[PDB]
Amino acid sequence: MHHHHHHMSDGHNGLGKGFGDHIHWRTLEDGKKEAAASGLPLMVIIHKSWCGACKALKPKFAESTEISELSHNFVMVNLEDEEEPKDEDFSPDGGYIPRILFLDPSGKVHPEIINENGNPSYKYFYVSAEQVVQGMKEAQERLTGDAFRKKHLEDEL
Repeated sequence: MHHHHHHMSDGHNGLGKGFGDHIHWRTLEDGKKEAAASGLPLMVIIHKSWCGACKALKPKFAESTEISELSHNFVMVNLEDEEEPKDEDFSPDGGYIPRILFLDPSGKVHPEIINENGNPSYKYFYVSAEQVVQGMKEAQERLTGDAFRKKHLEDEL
């Protein structure tokens, strides 16, 4: 912030529209408004330069036809250089440019949830709907309702 204030532009905004359909790009608008009631976290998938998670998803993630309905589990967001944020929201526990990022219901990216099915030196990196779907069908049960943070924080008794 310098002096003026910004809120929204509403006009140009691209997203997951060449891989599956409506999944990791539903948008924070519908994802947040709904993430409040039902209470579901988001999966901000970001990809910059070349990007393989977008090309591989096209032929296979195109299978997300079922993932189009599975979204009832939660909602994600896909951004690119067009709206590249200025924080870990694009790359937390890594240096790539940009990869998949799971975050808390509200839009708070955190290196807490990655792609366990990914490579052993990338994690967040995605290259197949098969994995993003297991991480979808999984985190959707634990990541939602703070059911991922082990269990409790304290008690003493």
